[PDB]
Amino acid sequence: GLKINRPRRGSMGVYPRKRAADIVPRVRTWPEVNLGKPTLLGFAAYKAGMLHAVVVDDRPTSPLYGKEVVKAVTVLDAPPLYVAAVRLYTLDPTNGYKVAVGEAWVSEPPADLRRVLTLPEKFDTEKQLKALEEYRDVAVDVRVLVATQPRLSGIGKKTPEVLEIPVGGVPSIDERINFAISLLGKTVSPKDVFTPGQLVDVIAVTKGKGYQGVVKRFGVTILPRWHKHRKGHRRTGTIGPQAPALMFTQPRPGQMGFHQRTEYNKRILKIGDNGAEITPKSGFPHYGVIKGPYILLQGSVPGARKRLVVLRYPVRPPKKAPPAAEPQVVWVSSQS
RNA sequence: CCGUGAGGGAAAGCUGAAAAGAACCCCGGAAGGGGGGUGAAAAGAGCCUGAAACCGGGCGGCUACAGUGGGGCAGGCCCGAAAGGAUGCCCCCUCCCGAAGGAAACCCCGGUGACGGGGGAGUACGAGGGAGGGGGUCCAGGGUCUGCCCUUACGUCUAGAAA
RNA sequence: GCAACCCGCGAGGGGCGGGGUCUUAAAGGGCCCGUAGUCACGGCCGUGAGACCAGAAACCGGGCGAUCUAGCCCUGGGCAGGGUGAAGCGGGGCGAAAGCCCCGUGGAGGCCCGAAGGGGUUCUGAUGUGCAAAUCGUUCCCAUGACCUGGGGCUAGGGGCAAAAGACCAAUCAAGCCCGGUGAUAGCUGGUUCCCCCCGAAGCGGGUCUCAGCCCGGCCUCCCCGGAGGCGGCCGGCGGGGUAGAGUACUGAUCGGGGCCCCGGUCAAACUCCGAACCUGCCAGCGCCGUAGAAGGGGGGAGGCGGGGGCGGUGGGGUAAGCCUCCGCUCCGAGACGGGAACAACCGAGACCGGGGUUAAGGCCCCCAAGUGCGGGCUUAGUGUCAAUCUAAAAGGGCGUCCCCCGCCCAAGACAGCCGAGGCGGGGGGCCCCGAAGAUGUACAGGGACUAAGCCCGCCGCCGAGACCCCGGCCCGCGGGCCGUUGGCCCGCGUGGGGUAGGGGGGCGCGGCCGUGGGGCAGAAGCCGGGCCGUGAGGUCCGGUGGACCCGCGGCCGACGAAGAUCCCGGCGGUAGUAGCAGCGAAGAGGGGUGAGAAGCCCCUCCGCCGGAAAGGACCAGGGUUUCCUGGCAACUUCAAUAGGCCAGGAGUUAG
RNA sequence: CGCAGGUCGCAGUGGCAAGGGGGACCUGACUGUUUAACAAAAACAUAGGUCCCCGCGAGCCCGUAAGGGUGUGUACGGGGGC
RNA sequence: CUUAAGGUAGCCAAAUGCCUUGCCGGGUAAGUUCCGGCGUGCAUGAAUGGAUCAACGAGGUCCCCACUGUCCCGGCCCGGGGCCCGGCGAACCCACCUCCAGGUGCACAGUCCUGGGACCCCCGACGGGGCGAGAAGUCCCUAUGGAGCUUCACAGCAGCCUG
RNA sequence: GGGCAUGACAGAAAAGUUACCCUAGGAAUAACCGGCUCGUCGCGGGUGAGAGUCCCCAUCGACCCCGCGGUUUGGUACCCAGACGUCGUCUCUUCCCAUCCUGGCGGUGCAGCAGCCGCCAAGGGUGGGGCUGCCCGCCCAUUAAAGGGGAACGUGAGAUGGGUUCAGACCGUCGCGAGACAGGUCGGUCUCUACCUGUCGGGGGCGCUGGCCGCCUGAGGGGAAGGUGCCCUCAGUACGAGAGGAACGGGGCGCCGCGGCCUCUAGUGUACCGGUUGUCCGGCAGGGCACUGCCGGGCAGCCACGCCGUGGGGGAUAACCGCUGAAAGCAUCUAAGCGGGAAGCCCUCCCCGAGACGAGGCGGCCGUUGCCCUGGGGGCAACCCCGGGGCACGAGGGCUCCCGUAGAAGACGGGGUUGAUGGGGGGGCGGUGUAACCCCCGAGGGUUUCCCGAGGGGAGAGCCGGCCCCUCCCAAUCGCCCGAGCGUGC
Ligand SMILES: [Mg+2]
Ligand SMILES: [Mg+2]
Ligand SMILES: [Mg+2]
Ligand SMILES: [Mg+2]
Ligand SMILES: [Mg+2]
Ligand SMILES: [Mg+2]
Ligand SMILES: [Mg+2]
Ligand SMILES: [Mg+2]
Ligand SMILES: [Mg+2]
Ligand SMILES: [Mg+2]
Ligand SMILES: [Mg+2]
Ligand SMILES: [Mg+2]
Ligand SMILES: [Mg+2]
Ligand SMILES: [Mg+2]
Ligand SMILES: [Mg+2]
Ligand SMILES: [Mg+2]
Ligand SMILES: [Mg+2]
Ligand SMILES: [Mg+2]
Ligand SMILES: [Mg+2]
Ligand SMILES: [Mg+2]
Ligand SMILES: [Mg+2]
Ligand SMILES: [Mg+2]
Ligand SMILES: [Mg+2]
Ligand SMILES: [Mg+2]
Ligand SMILES: [Mg+2]
Ligand SMILES: [Mg+2]
Ligand SMILES: [Mg+2]
Ligand SMILES: [Mg+2]
Ligand SMILES: [Mg+2]
Ligand SMILES: [Mg+2]
Ligand SMILES: [Mg+2]
Ligand SMILES: [Mg+2]
Ligand SMILES: [Mg+2]
Ligand SMILES: [Mg+2]
Ligand SMILES: [Mg+2]
Ligand SMILES: [Mg+2]
Ligand SMILES: [Mg+2]
Ligand SMILES: [Mg+2]
Ligand SMILES: [Mg+2]
Ligand SMILES: [Mg+2]
Ligand SMILES: [Mg+2]
Ligand SMILES: [Mg+2]
Ligand SMILES: [Mg+2]
Ligand SMILES: [Mg+2]
Ligand SMILES: [Mg+2]
Ligand SMILES: [Mg+2]
Ligand SMILES: [Mg+2]
Ligand SMILES: [Mg+2]
Ligand SMILES: [Mg+2]
Ligand SMILES: [Mg+2]
Ligand SMILES: [Mg+2]
Ligand SMILES: [Mg+2]
Ligand SMILES: [Mg+2]
Ligand SMILES: [Mg+2]
Ligand SMILES: [Mg+2]
Ligand SMILES: [Mg+2]
Ligand SMILES: [Mg+2]
Ligand SMILES: [Mg+2]
Ligand SMILES: [Mg+2]
Ligand SMILES: [Mg+2]
Ligand SMILES: [Mg+2]
Ligand SMILES: [Mg+2]
Ligand SMILES: [Mg+2]
Ligand SMILES: [Mg+2]
Ligand SMILES: [Mg+2]
Ligand SMILES: [Mg+2]
Ligand SMILES: [Mg+2]
Ligand SMILES: [Mg+2]
Ligand SMILES: [Mg+2]
Ligand SMILES: [Mg+2]
Ligand SMILES: [Mg+2]
Ligand SMILES: [Mg+2]
Ligand SMILES: [Mg+2]
Ligand SMILES: [Mg+2]
Ligand SMILES: [Mg+2]
Ligand SMILES: [Mg+2]
Ligand SMILES: [Mg+2]
Ligand SMILES: [Mg+2]
Ligand SMILES: [Mg+2]
Ligand SMILES: [Mg+2]
Ligand SMILES: [Mg+2]
Ligand SMILES: [Mg+2]
Ligand SMILES: [Mg+2]
Ligand SMILES: [Mg+2]
Ligand SMILES: [Mg+2]
Ligand SMILES: [Mg+2]
Ligand SMILES: [Mg+2]
Ligand SMILES: [Mg+2]
Ligand SMILES: [Mg+2]
Ligand SMILES: [Mg+2]
Ligand SMILES: [Mg+2]
Ligand SMILES: [Mg+2]
Ligand SMILES: [Mg+2]
Ligand SMILES: [Mg+2]
Ligand SMILES: [Mg+2]
Ligand SMILES: [Mg+2]
Repeated sequence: GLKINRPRRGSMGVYPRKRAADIVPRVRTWPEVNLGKPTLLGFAAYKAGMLHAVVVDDRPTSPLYGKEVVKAVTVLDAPPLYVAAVRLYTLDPTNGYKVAVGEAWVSEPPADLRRVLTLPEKFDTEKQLKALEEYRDVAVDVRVLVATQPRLSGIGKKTPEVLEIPVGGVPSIDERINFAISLLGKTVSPKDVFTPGQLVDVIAVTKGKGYQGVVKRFGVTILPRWHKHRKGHRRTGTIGPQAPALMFTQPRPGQMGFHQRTEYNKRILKIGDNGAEITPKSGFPHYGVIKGPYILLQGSVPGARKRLVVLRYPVRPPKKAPPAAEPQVVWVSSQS
């Protein structure tokens, strides 16, 4: 094998490293959470920028407990989501696949939805709800179809993004259906979904970097004593043994970035109502200003500075939950 | 024409009987193109005939869920004027003869049984060879494609070649 | 003589005898004798000649070369700047003398640093279908001298020249180049061109400066002579033999017992009292072949003189080998086809063409034609899945499980801890388990999968080749017959029909000639496509194109047939609208004019590069009109063009 | 060429231009020469040392020969080795 | 004693020591190299030159200081290639042209067997495979093949000496 | 007729050397790799003399014997001489298990701490240096441990080129000699524009049973996405005569790997600002060139030396440990049944994903139509059917346009007047460092103290932004296209 042991260069768990099929993250997994009341299990927001904050450490066993520590934070611009439709799911008896059985739309969808959808002038919502009720007894899951409101964000674009977010919180399917139907035509604000201090998972398409070489793409070494090597140094030496031929595990140049990634256990530090208190006087570089609600996340988030980011309840939460009390954010670097 | 030199050294034939060598009109910057002329024939000065490779266009067949070339059988689409048959070919029916070979239903005897034996029966049938009747329209041949079956480029030394 | 066959004569053939001659004292022996040659035409082969075609490195003859390079000679040119500081010469200081010390002056050196110039170290940099058949960048070495450089001159091939590397002597040097000897030779390598039909090998023995060659035999083929016997099989009569086994008796080896002997035991390629199977000699018979020609003999031509697989000789050797070296049958080579998953030589089996039928090996759950066929038993490990090539397994352990045999106990007081019926041990067999570990991809050995669709003992039917049977067609060998015949046709018979090298027999095509008969401007040859005929080489016809020659038949002759030779010459592709048109320290822009057309030609403005020069001034050799003017753009310039060292037309070089 | 004073920068040989230095061993004394096109060297040469053939009509070498080189020279010389 | 003598002065695990990374010191955290010693030295030694390094070195080597993108360990930037457009417009190579696995076979298959896959076409990149391309293998052997060189080979010819 | 001789004996008269080498050929024949073989090499098993205080088998294993692997070396000569690039290293990927650590279990001559031995197990780890051309090996400091093998001795059309193994040269030795040595030593060209395939990423189309939009599903595919240490407590406790000295559980944090991100810090930053050298533009100011002239600072962007995330569980199992339990009145983990049991396998988790041809589900939008020109046929009286073309209707889509969450080309995303998409203008925030003008100070000198003078101070900064906001002032225009519609059968 190798002359000297060392781990392989880069992961093959993200193979193939192709461009994401869609700029909007498509979430595969939604957790089962018992909150005691029905609620959406996720939210969507626009990444605005990064700052750093002075946060009091509230972990009693932590060596920094009670101290003020500086943490890098990510600001999300989070205008309310507009609920456009409710969809019901059952299980196909032939194979156990989850299958949509129907959906009910708001009668008068907003004009901006017409930029992406082929809609009638009016939906007859009552008939659709009536038809939906026939499938109540075979329902296993209920999701709402939400549209973003980018006009209320700092981006200012008009074309919205549309995605499904399930309703959870209680084990009873019927109450989830009743709660989802009550949301038809209404908006959902981040405070309706999350509470400050809780953990969330974040899913987004990462920043694009175009075609990149094998050194940057996989972390292969530049050939040591770089000047010695004819035909270049930013490369692998060989591209394989004699057999098997080029395998799919061989590092090769290609697209780097613009992939969908999921990161876990990011703490929500603050959910604000008015973004003027967090927007720097210069504005967020390459983004703009935040005028409505915002989410302050501890740490970094995948994606470029205008990407739509999906937050969900965690699917791998740690054994010990964070403290119930809201974290104490003393100061943020965008302030005086 | 090549080598300082001694020396070395190619390729390259054909308008038409006659120039009758293309007047004249339109277009083009021009080479030239279209129309219109000459001649038995463009044979048009890049000049007899004008093959193949090769490239363009048209036509026939195929073409994005199916692994390629060759052969046989069956079929689809297309061609099938002449030089081949059309007294053809194809289908049906009936009749006769028929090599090697050759059942079945059913009755009887045996075996646990797979099956064997006597009769039915050297029958029904059977390559092919003869005769007639009804119906149809091309048949042969060719291009290409599909299905099924078969199939390991050539030349060579070698004990041994798809190597 | 019915025939069978017997008898006589008996050319040719065979044997003797006789004769000529040589040798010898002679006998004996050698050669020769009772008839056929010679000349020609065609063919095959040998030897020479270039000798089927292509191919060396070489060697010799006579010439040509020192514009390159090596050396030397004659006559010209060049080397910024700086540093060090020899001999010699002054002054001062110390000092008793000698002398010593300091400072200066001076300007030596195959001295030092470093431009020009010369050289060529490193990056083992760039380039590596290059700018270039040796270059470029960078870093380097020398740079007043054994220094660098121009012109002229000398030394020439077995010779030169060499501060010597066998360097260099015109991109050529462990012996130049040109032409000639010369088509050098090659046991070696490559190539060697139409069809059908008949037969059909070999890699063995001997000799060889022989081992990649060749010759004489074996094996093939064709022809002729000859004339009745022959032998890959079997039975018998009469013989030969010394292997397997056996023995341990001769020659040897070797373990024990008993008193050099006796008894028991272990052995032998180079031991043998015995002794098979088996092979082999003669005779008789059988069987088959043979007068449609046995034995034997003569002549022509070979190929080949590298073999290989299976099985058998424990062959002999070797740890073993898809190993080396012998002996024998068969098969591949030179043999199609069915089965084996594939697969020259394992099994089956030998193929002219078409069709029908039946079997062989092997198979019958699906792939896949035919059985989810029949009875019994075993295995629980997916063990395994119908011989070999072919992908596997040992010593050993296991009552795991199925089974067989033996010994002992129990006569119901056995085994196990009164109860009541079987119990304990040994030996063996079947299947399976452990022993059992590998490298790209699944219980691999064809795949699916199967608890039988596995294994063992038996059984029934079916499928399945080109084999075997039958029908039709074709061809062949041999024999017979007919026909005025360098040939044609008919009949009969064949347990006739594969074939490389090679031998033998017949036909097709191409160019010409000698004859004969014809076609063609109402359309020859050629060319494109098509129909028909022939097993085939090929022939013939039709439609189109073309524009003047051509063909049938008989005979004769060749500069006579291509798919291939890193073949030759020409043309033309894919590659591909791809590489390159970057790198070496300059580059363009605006406006106007000309013009069919302008980023690029002409004019101005702006911007840049050289300036002890890849760039300004002069000029030798070499080049030879490239100079200048006018006009132009088919070609030429790595793009464009109205430009040009290009093209056309004209002109131009003045000397005491 | 020198002296005194003032003064700025991160940097005053400001760009350009322009030695890294020291210790030791092997080896050839040195400068020089070399495999044009894979070897620049410790190889060749070298000054110096030493030996040999030679008194010139010599020694050594070239030429078929006529003749020639060393030699317009002469042992403090010519030639030949190491 | 053996073909005469019998390695002297020196020098050394040497560019010369196989054994051998010899043994002991130095230097390193760690030293098969290097330096200093040691020496019956496989096989050192005197113009075949021995010992010997001042000066010199594009010679070969070890150590120290300084220094740094050599490295830890990679990042960003600049000019030209690159990529795209316009224009010009080749070559190498080429029997035909090839998805993967495990087999089989002249023993290392694109083409054979049994499997596993694949909608087709196009662009960029690379260099694992095509036993990739280049060059009738220089290695090695064979040939009753060469060339040049050597001498105690077989011969021969000059040159010199001698009658 | 006898003899004189060829012993290489079916009869030439015959020495070397080539690494300066050349030609013809040979896989008839060596060297590398491959094939066969496995003596050798490595690994496993049987046996049990003997050692182990007693005690064969905790640990060993004499004398012998049975095997496996293809990993050393050899044997052979089957393929390849019109050629498969010859050692090592670098880089990069994968596979094996006969397991060094990490997970599980057992034995011990296992008190504890350690150690030794066996079994399951290949998911992950197995590192940094010194010496030598190495490979191997020895050594140093660490470490959980610093395993071994295969892939044409993996990988030179990827590199490197130190050794080996060309031509030059030196030494020792051998040879009369030229020369030779697989003994040492110094020097000594690493060629190719990628045709096919593969791999990695990026596009166009056709299909999915009329066209389209949006949201989903999940067959299968990929994954190591995580691995592994340390400290405290337990506790100076258990154990132990002492010396010494654990563990489960609980708490905290790294190292290596993977995936993101740019707030901080660091790098860069030929946008930008300033200083300054030489020269040129007459001087000042401003500027060219010195290939950013050099130097300092530096926004955005990119980036690591920076920051963030990176888990437990469930199921069936392996080695095995047990329950009940007969065969076999007892006993027995096993024969039926049952319980427990690994970093391994599967799922959970992350990525790709309907070309998943059984081409899927859901909701919605659209089409399911007409007219014109022309050719043919039927009966001709309209008419109807068929061929070709054109136009209209029509959801949706594209080009053109302004751009950037994107980007080699394509693609993707945003905007397009019902509009803040780029620019301009104003404002915010930021870089540099304080322009011009004016006033004061200035070492000293002179037309004497109204001039020169490097420079210092004040007020004012000045220049600039590939960032944010606001504002229609300019430009997102004019336009060019694609598009289902119909039959037939099962
Ligand atoms: Mg290099
Ligand atoms: Mg013509
Ligand atoms: Mg016809
Ligand atoms: Mg007719
Ligand atoms: Mg051969
Ligand atoms: Mg062979
Ligand atoms: Mg062949
Ligand atoms: Mg001859
Ligand atoms: Mg000769
Ligand atoms: Mg001569
Ligand atoms: Mg000259
Ligand atoms: Mg000098
Ligand atoms: Mg070099
Ligand atoms: Mg180079
Ligand atoms: Mg190149
Ligand atoms: Mg100098
Ligand atoms: Mg030499
Ligand atoms: Mg010569
Ligand atoms: Mg010669
Ligand atoms: Mg010649
Ligand atoms: Mg025959
Ligand atoms: Mg041969
Ligand atoms: Mg007999
Ligand atoms: Mg015997
Ligand atoms: Mg015996
Ligand atoms: Mg015998
Ligand atoms: Mg032989
Ligand atoms: Mg044999
Ligand atoms: Mg042969
Ligand atoms: Mg077969
Ligand atoms: Mg069947
Ligand atoms: Mg055995
Ligand atoms: Mg098995
Ligand atoms: Mg025959
Ligand atoms: Mg004739
Ligand atoms: Mg041929
Ligand atoms: Mg040609
Ligand atoms: Mg071409
Ligand atoms: Mg290019
Ligand atoms: Mg310059
Ligand atoms: Mg230019
Ligand atoms: Mg200048
Ligand atoms: Mg100058
Ligand atoms: Mg000049
Ligand atoms: Mg001129
Ligand atoms: Mg002119
Ligand atoms: Mg001219
Ligand atoms: Mg400089
Ligand atoms: Mg020297
Ligand atoms: Mg050279
Ligand atoms: Mg050199
Ligand atoms: Mg010397
Ligand atoms: Mg001396
Ligand atoms: Mg001497
Ligand atoms: Mg001594
Ligand atoms: Mg010395
Ligand atoms: Mg010594
Ligand atoms: Mg040394
Ligand atoms: Mg000596
Ligand atoms: Mg010496
Ligand atoms: Mg000596
Ligand atoms: Mg000396
Ligand atoms: Mg020198
Ligand atoms: Mg182009
Ligand atoms: Mg095989
Ligand atoms: Mg191939
Ligand atoms: Mg490409
Ligand atoms: Mg050859
Ligand atoms: Mg050769
Ligand atoms: Mg010979
Ligand atoms: Mg002999
Ligand atoms: Mg190889
Ligand atoms: Mg070998
Ligand atoms: Mg062994
Ligand atoms: Mg034991
Ligand atoms: Mg081996
Ligand atoms: Mg061989
Ligand atoms: Mg081979
Ligand atoms: Mg080859
Ligand atoms: Mg290769
Ligand atoms: Mg090659
Ligand atoms: Mg194991
Ligand atoms: Mg290798
Ligand atoms: Mg290479
Ligand atoms: Mg390679
Ligand atoms: Mg080297
Ligand atoms: Mg070397
Ligand atoms: Mg060498
Ligand atoms: Mg000697
Ligand atoms: Mg390349
Ligand atoms: Mg998976
Ligand atoms: Mg990272
Ligand atoms: Mg900077
Ligand atoms: Mg100024
Ligand atoms: Mg200037
Ligand atoms: Mg500049």
